[PDB]
Amino acid sequence: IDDSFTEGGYISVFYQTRIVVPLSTPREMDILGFVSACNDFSVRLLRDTTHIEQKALAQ
Amino acid sequence: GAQVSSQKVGAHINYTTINYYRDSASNAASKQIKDVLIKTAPMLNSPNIEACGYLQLTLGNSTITTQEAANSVVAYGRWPEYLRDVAACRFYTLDTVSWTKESRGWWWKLPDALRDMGLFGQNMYYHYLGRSGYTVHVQCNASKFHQGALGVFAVPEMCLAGDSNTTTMHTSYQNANPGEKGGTFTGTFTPDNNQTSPARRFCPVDYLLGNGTLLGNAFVFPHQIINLRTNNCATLVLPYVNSLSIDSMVKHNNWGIAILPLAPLNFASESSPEIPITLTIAPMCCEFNGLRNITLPRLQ
Amino acid sequence: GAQVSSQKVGAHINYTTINYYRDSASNAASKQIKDVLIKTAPMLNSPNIEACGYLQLTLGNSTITTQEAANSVVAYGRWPEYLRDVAACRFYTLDTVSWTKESRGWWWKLPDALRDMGLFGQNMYYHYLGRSGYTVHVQCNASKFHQGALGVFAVPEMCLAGDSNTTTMHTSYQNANPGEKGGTFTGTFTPDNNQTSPARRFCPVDYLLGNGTLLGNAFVFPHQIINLRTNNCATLVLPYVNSLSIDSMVKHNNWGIAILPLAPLNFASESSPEIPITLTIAPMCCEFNGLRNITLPRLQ
Amino acid sequence: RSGYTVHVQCNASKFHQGALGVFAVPEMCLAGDSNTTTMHTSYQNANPGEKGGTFTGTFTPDNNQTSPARRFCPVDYLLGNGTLLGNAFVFPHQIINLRTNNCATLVLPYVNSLSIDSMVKHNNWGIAILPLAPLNFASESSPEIPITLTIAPMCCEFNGLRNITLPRLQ
Amino acid sequence: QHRSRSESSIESFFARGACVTIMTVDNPASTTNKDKLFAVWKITYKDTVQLRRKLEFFTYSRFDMELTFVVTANFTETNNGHALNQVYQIMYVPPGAPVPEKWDDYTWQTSSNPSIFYTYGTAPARISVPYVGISNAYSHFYDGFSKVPLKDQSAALGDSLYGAASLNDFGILAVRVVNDHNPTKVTSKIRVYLKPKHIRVWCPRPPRAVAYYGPGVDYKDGTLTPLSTKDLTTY
Amino acid sequence: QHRSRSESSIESFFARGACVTIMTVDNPASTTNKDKLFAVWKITYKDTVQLRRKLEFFTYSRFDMELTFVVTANFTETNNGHALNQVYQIMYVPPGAPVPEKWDDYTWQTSSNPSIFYTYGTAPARISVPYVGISNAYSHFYDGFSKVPLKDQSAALGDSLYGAASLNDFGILAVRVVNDHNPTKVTSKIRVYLKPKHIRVWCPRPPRAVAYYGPGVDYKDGTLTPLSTKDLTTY
Ligand SMILES: CCCCCCCCCCCCC/C=C/[C@@H](O)[C@H](N)CO
Ligand SMILES: CCCCCCCCCCCCC/C=C/[C@@H](O)[C@H](N)CO
Ligand SMILES: *C(=O)CCCCCCCCCCCCC
Ligand SMILES: *C(=O)CCCCCCCCCCCCC
Repeated sequence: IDDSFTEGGYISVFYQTRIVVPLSTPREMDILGFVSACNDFSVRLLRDTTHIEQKALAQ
Repeated sequence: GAQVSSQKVGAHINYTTINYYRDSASNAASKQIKDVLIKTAPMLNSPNIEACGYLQLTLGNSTITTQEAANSVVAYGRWPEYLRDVAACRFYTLDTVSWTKESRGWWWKLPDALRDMGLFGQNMYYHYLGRSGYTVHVQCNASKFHQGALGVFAVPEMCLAGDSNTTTMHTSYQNANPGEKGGTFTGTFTPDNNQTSPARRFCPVDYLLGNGTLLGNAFVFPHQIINLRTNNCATLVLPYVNSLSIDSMVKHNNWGIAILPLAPLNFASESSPEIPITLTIAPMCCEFNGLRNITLPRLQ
Repeated sequence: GAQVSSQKVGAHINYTTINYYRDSASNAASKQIKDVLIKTAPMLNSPNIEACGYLQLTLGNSTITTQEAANSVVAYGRWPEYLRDVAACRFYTLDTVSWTKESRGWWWKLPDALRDMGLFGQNMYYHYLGRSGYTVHVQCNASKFHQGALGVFAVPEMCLAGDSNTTTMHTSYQNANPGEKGGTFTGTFTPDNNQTSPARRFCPVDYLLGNGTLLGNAFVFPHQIINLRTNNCATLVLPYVNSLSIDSMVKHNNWGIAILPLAPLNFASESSPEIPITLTIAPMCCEFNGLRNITLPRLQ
Repeated sequence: RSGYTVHVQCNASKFHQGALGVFAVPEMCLAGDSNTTTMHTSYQNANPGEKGGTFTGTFTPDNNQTSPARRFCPVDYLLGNGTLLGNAFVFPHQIINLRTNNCATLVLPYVNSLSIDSMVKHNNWGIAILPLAPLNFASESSPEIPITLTIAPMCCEFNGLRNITLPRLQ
Repeated sequence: QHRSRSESSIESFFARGACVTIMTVDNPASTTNKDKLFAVWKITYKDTVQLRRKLEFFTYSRFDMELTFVVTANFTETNNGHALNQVYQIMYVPPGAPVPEKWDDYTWQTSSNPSIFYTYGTAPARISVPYVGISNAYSHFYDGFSKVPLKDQSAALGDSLYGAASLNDFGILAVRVVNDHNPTKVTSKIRVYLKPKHIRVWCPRPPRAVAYYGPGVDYKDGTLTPLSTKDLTTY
Repeated sequence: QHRSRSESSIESFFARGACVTIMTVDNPASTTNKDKLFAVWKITYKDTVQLRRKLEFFTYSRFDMELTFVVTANFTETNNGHALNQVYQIMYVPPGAPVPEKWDDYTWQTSSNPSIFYTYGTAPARISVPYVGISNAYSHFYDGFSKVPLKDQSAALGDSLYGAASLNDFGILAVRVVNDHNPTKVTSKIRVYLKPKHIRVWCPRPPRAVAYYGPGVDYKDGTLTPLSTKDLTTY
């Protein structure tokens, strides 16, 4: 959860030099980005998620 | 028969168990470096024809000529195999489609897409049961001045969402099964409001993989990317996947092929470019069973 | 797996145990001369640089010249050590304070008090994480005709009480962290009544160690006494103490140094005497981690 | 004392052309702007910091007698030091030919008449980057491309700790 | 030292009882013009959302199952009268067997069907079921049809629902208050908690990102925009 | 012969269940204009004073924990009507999980969260929790802040409470009467008793000498003079 006490820091991306293209070629392009966990990774204390719900449910 | 074993401890002693019942079902639940970059379970991560130990790709009289191969993947790390304990099964090239600056994506289903392919199709309809794996070869070339990226996804049991908001699970057999022709993705959900005379077909939204899940996560499925910059073709080797050893090829589709523009097609400067995408697919280690008179479907 | 063992008996036979569960947490609680003057647990009693096996006291280019040493103490019997499995860390002398017939006491916090000390301070603010132990050398001389006694206390997690009675835990970061300057004790609690524009700072009552506990018992903490009669200086060797192996030096202060007049300063016959108290502190076995752009705090 | 890894970064397209000469000069003393007095460039001007400092095609004598500019005037073909640029290659160097490569890496040792020295008073190495062959592109009358320098100090060590030096850099 | 991945093992992940349904029954005054209420629930993991989303991380699964029953009751009318302790009968009616039409009828004799007789106020009832699938694994998704439309035969006959296999996979739970009609009425509720034991899972899938809309993968207009606004260059 | 120090060992010292809180819930008549009352308690040892003072003899601690629940109920109105036996649901909502907004809602499905279904009149409920700290030890005192005020950013953003780490350390206990609204109303109370097992403690401190005043070390004017009058030369 977002919590200052256990904050993790900042990822940011920059132009080191610049994107350079020749004539007759597109001046704008896209980058895709991906994330995953490394094998040193683990989690604890199983819990219910907020990423789905039945609000209409009644239990 | 008392069973003694090590307790689940911290990191600075054990417990005892006896089974009281005859059926295992009654039993309690029995609870069970150097380089981080390495995958715990590789096979779940889309390996290569190379990466498990396995150019001219050839089946029967049909043959692909490929340098591209680091661009291949063996689904779930598992190679096609015979139901253990034929040149109807060869490479069939389907109708070529066109990728444009506004395409949202394309889908197909197996075996369905191959239902009319020579002796394969025949064999499929003359038998009750059939099983098969596949080699899917997606072909799409452009120039060094073109750009774009195709996400090629192989989905097991690829159930897609329907056009209706008044009734559910109602897409007709005819509509669900497009054959070779294809079937396509859309950018927005458009509810079939014609109550009285229902369209009874799918409405697959691209960013939701046509199934209620986010496209960005579609990569947990056996896949491959065609980045126009680096490669012009992708090869997916698909195993027979199912809750059964063999099934009805006519009633049930095992795999779904989804192709979506991860990055939009672009060229030099033309306001509206185009390039072709050709699919060549081959059934593998395939076998049929329960021969009788031919199935004549109401495909329409 | 039944575990048999001796029963808790008087002084003129045993019981049996079996663990039913897989998690140790589920387990029941497992219950475990000549010279009286000797301490059961010495380390809890404030040992000497001498008393655990360990004069010119020197770190890098900095060096104390000390005869005084029976006057030293190693907190919790534990010597500073590297986070296991640098000359920014040397002796820094802070601004000298003045002890008078009416001083109630002084306090400081580590690392805070050292936040502006040369390369140490720099290292602290350029890194996410840092850990360090300390050597605290309290200097205070007088004549054979002066009298008084200073209680030098090193408190782990020295949380101090605030000025407000309408709201709690509200002392501002700025006020909580005085830097080298200090921070001082008071003889009486004076509630910050300015509702609208709150002082937001500590109000540390001397006889309550500024934290709700009686000063007379402050000796359960790593400490040392400067009795003007017998010695003019005290040396406390402090280990890194924390619920973590390493932490944020900027957000969290590990140790608190409290200096209080156990016995009031007095001289010959002067109605109002004075003598200086100088603190020289050195970080020890210290290490930092998680380098990035510098932290620029709003200290004001 | 310290050594260095100098990494010069400069990319272009297959249709661009040009060549950069990257020179690492030991004791790179540069010539001054004055013709009335010698060895007179101010500490401030001699030491530009990260900012840089640049070469010129022609010598322009600081004629303001009364209130002197007191700075360098480095002529390109003379390596800013009275020697011919064509011979600058006897110095540790590397070439960035836009045709073949987009970056250069120079690993520099500590060089000096001493084992260790004052980093504040004395500069050990000089990095000089000059266009051996001029930048050109497709057909644009006036092209541009970026050059980024990433530098790392190596096997480095310091000595004689005390209060901080606060230079009058201005 | 060293972190364990144990609590994220497939068993540990599902090692919890989840509410899969709430059944309502009652026991009315004999006089009453309206019928005594008994419950008939069709067994499924899809009536509630949480266990469903978790299972659907996977295409195919295999597991022994544990059902636990929490029964609560209460008074309906102001009445002020009372009722003696209730006993409940939880009968499992497998696909094929006679489904009860009345709190009263012969089906409750339960000679071959499994029944649980629960006494109100006692520890929640509990049983285990083996992996009862007719296939080698339970199928969380079926991209296909129950039956194929034959050109020959008529259009209506050849038709069936998309994604559905048997009209009746696992049969049903029938519940009743065994006690006879009582002067003052009591309404009761049965909560069915499901936990998968001894579990195995195959062929992973992305989690459901938009609200469920029935037993299938279908989605509803107006529920399709899960993600929140957040600008590109903003931490 | 020879005296043992066993009953004063750190375990023996804490080897007792202590009341850490009293939760109130109810089950009202359906008619009622006011909502059915369910309890939401934020887990802590600081709401009561005795266990707190004992733990605070120490700076840092480490222990497995045992919670025991005593549930009592009673009638609110003169009424004279009655209610059938109540079943309580004690759900643990860990930091991050959906907190219940209604006695009714979906959160109570409890698919992944731990819940205790307690039957009124039965032996007090009880569970064990491991050492769940994210640090190497529970910290009884934190001389610091949650976050550092950056000169750059605005004053308000950089601010936080003194001595506090996470806005939510251990999450919360949510409690409800599972039974449906009853004509005649019953109010219940849940008493939570806490006992530290398998305990270790570090860095000792003097006991709290003056009345506690909130979650921190703060003291209140007028409570600062604990000690009694007694003259120097008087036995
Ligand atoms: C006295 C009570 C007896 C209760 C007996 C229950 C037996 C029926 C168990 C069915 C378990 C179904 C679990 C989910 C199955 C489904 O995944 C699918 N649609 C798979 O093919
Ligand atoms: C079904 C009931 C499950 C109950 C689960 C309870 C889990 C949460 C346990 C937290 C224990 C906290 C003990 C005291 C911790 C605190 O000392 C501190 N502020 C330390 O950092
Ligand atoms: C192996 O199990 C032999 C040792 C068994 C210990 C005897 C006590 C077990 C009591 C329960 C058995 C009856 C349960 C069906
Ligand atoms: C070691 O424990 C072997 C001897 C065990 C004696 C058998 C009787 C124990 C009965 C309880 C076991 C079941 C509890 C999970």
